[PDB]
Amino acid sequence: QLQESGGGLVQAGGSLRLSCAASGSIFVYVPMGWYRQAPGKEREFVAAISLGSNTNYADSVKGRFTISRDNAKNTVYLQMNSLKPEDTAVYYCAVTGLRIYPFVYWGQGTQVTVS
Amino acid sequence: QLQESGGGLVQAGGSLRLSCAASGSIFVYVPMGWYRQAPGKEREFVAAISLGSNTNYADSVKGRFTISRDNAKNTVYLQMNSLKPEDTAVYYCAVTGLRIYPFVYWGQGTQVTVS
Amino acid sequence: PTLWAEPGSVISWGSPVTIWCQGSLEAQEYRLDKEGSPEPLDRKNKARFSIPSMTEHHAGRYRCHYYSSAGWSEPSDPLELVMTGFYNKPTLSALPSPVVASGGNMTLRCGSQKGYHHFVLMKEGEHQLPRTLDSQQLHSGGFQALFPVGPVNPSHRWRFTCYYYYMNTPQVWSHPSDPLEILPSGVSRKPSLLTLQGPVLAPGQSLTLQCGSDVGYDRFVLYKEGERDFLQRPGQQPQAGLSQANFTLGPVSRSHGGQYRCYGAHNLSSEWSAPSDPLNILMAGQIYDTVSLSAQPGPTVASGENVTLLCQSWWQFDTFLLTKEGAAHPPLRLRSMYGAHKYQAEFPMSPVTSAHAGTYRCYGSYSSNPHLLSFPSEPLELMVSG
Amino acid sequence: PTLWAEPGSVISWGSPVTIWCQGSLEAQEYRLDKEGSPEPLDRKNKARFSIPSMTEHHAGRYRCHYYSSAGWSEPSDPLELVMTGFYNKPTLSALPSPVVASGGNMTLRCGSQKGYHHFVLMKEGEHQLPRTLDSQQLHSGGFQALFPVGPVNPSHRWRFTCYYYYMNTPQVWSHPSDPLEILPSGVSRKPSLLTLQGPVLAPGQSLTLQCGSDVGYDRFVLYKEGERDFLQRPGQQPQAGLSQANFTLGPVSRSHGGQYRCYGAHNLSSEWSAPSDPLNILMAGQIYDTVSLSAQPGPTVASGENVTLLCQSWWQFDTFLLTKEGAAHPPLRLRSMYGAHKYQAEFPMSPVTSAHAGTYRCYGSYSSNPHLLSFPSEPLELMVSG
Repeated sequence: QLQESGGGLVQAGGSLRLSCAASGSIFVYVPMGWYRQAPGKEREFVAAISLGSNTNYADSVKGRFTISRDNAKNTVYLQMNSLKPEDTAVYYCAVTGLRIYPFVYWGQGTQVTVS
Repeated sequence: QLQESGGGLVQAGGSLRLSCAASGSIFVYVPMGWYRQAPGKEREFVAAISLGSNTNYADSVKGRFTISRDNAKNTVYLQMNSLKPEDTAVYYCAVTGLRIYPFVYWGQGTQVTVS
Repeated sequence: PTLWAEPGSVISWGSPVTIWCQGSLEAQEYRLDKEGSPEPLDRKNKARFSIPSMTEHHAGRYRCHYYSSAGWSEPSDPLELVMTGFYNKPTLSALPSPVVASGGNMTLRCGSQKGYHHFVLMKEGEHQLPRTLDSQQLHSGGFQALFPVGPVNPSHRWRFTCYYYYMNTPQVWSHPSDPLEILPSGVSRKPSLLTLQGPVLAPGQSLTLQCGSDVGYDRFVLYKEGERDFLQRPGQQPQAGLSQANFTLGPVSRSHGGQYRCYGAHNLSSEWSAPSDPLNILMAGQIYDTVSLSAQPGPTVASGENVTLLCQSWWQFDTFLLTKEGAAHPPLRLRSMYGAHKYQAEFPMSPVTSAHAGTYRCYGSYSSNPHLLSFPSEPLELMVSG
Repeated sequence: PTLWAEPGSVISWGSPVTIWCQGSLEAQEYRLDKEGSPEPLDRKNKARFSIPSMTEHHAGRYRCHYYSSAGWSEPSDPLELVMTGFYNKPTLSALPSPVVASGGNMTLRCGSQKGYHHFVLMKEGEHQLPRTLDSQQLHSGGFQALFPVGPVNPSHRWRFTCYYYYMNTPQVWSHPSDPLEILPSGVSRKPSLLTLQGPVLAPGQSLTLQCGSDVGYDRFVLYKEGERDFLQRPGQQPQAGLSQANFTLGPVSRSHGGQYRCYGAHNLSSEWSAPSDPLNILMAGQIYDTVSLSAQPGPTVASGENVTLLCQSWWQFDTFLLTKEGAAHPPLRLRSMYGAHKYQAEFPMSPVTSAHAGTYRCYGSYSSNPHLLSFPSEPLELMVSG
């Protein structure tokens, strides 16, 4: 289904890059991006990009994260810069905009422990 | 799908018992049994039993092998007695009589090396 | 001469069945001949031909002859001794719905992946004769037969079971399908269907649906659109002439979102009332696409000004639903329009009064299942002042 | 005033498109207004409004106004600039078959798992207008629309493409379906379809089907029943008036078992001939249920005796097929009968002549796919003597 990469942890002000590769179906026409859990919280929205190369960014990471997509290999990239301590979370690769059940395809998850 | 048991090997005149358990679909109404390959040969028929407790036996093992079925657990048993050296083969558990494609469900196989 | 079976002509696998024959009150010995396969068969103007366990060798056509002093008599009426339970059961469903008007037709669908020859539809009753149809290959794989049923008169219950068999063994049938009941709905006064919970239900909440009648219905049936079966509860009458029933659906999942109606019937009648007004159950937190809510002028406004609430999304939702906290009526649905790189709906509150103040949330949904909603937007406080 | 697009009104995602407007040969400046979203738009009685890359923001209705000396003119005819390629493509199939008679109707089916609002059917041509249908929910999941097509006149080719879109963006369509061609079949002399291989084909064998005509057809089309598309080869004419084509199907798999017909057409005609006589391709070794063959009296018999060949199985096959080694005609099929705990068919060879001697094999099959056979039985030698 979905395979993630680029996990790990760094100190404040560091930089990490996330990767997500898609397989098993047609994913060229739907947005791809990242949601994140948190200790004691729920999955918020982080970033997404669709076919028209339009990007969506949460206000908490606006102008600090950069998402990019490779339409050839069905692979998306997240460029996290200026990592604040409140970014410590488990980021989930997501395929959204399915318009039908289950409405989402999730990745197994990756750990980011910016402290 | 199908899980086999009771493999191994014995000398001439020995006795082995094969087991096959079924899972994944409805297997109550179809015959269950064993086919066997051979070095340099094809899969022949060995034995089968159906819902009505009717048994089918190949002429090469007639009166020497006994098949039995447990309708509760979808599990079949083969009672091989008087093992001749030409019984050395790889026995496959089979669900036959599907009436539709793929017409068969095979087991991964077990090794019998009567020598 | 006559030939029959006491338990019936349709016998499940491995169960006793007894065949009886009747002559002219005077005969030396009866004989039984299965059509084709068995020549002989043997086992007070009656003879008993018992079968301790019914097997596929006993399924077929049977005839009886009683030998009198003048010779052999005429052949008996052939008896079709059918065995069932030899194959996996088919599926059975009503095409529009199990709810049909009083009178009027509908279609039942037998279905299996192996029933490529024939399907049998049996109706529950005393002397009901089965109906057979040729199987049809489906484009997506599998086989089906469509049985016309009707007119459905409200004089008795309508329950059906599906079977299939193959051409080489016409008297060996599959396991029976799960029974399906058909409810004839009349023009009697409709019940009232109310929900005890809010407009939008969060996953895990408890839901209780409540029917009620002022004509004193004894039974209540709750049906959700697009389902195979229905629910059924008896009606409680603490006060005569006002009955009610509660349908506790437990913790709600996505399968609880849909359109609901309920019907009532009297004690000795098989006719049901008119449907209630439909009740729609919405389930939030099913779609992870985000929606947001904002007042176009601003949260704090003065009375008499033009105020518009705007629910928008980066995802291409089909409709938006605006929910006010404390409001018991269903949310207001509006289709979405494409704007400046967003999809949005405008909820006009112009002119704004002091009754519009409160907490508002908005949801998105797709038309494939308009009862499964997204997560609620961040609450917006609409402040009004004179 | 008029408005049009040079490449066309249907533009794939990310490809150039140019919009041209025409005034009254005298105007100071043209203006373009997209319906709803875009207020302004700007970019020799013509004006050029180029779009280097087509995106979903450019899809919609367009109108044109030319400003003369007397004021603004009348609104132009609206232009639908449709973008395609925004969603996964639907499926498109012919309901009975892509082969239809010359004249006469047929049904095409659009299909997708997400197209729950509308489907579009486009026919290949010059000024063909698309047809829109409402989507229908299927019982097994998914959505479809059934388009009536006809009468199919043999004056031109018939090729179609399917689309779907959603209500909020009517001018944003999915990726086009794979094109589907419809062949009108007339009453011209049918070709001849011959197979170079034996009656029953073992898996892995090479199969070559051969069409031929004595009226000199230039093209040949081979169609297998139940498929979406067909094959097409040009006809070879070493001698004038006698054409032929070979369809090499390579190593045979189970998908090669079926019923085959082939058609021929002339050089400048879109009408095809009558179908050939059907050719059935049987694939052995697909079912592991065993069959056996035995002569009822015995293998060695004398001429004039009653000889019956019996193919039987412990499994409940639907039919049996008997093949003689060296025989080129199709095998003889007989339905199976239930006997003494076996299923069998009897192949009567009474009275037996000297031409009945040879090697015989029998096969079993089920009616779900009567072209996929079991493994052959052990060969039987029928010996005759005067």
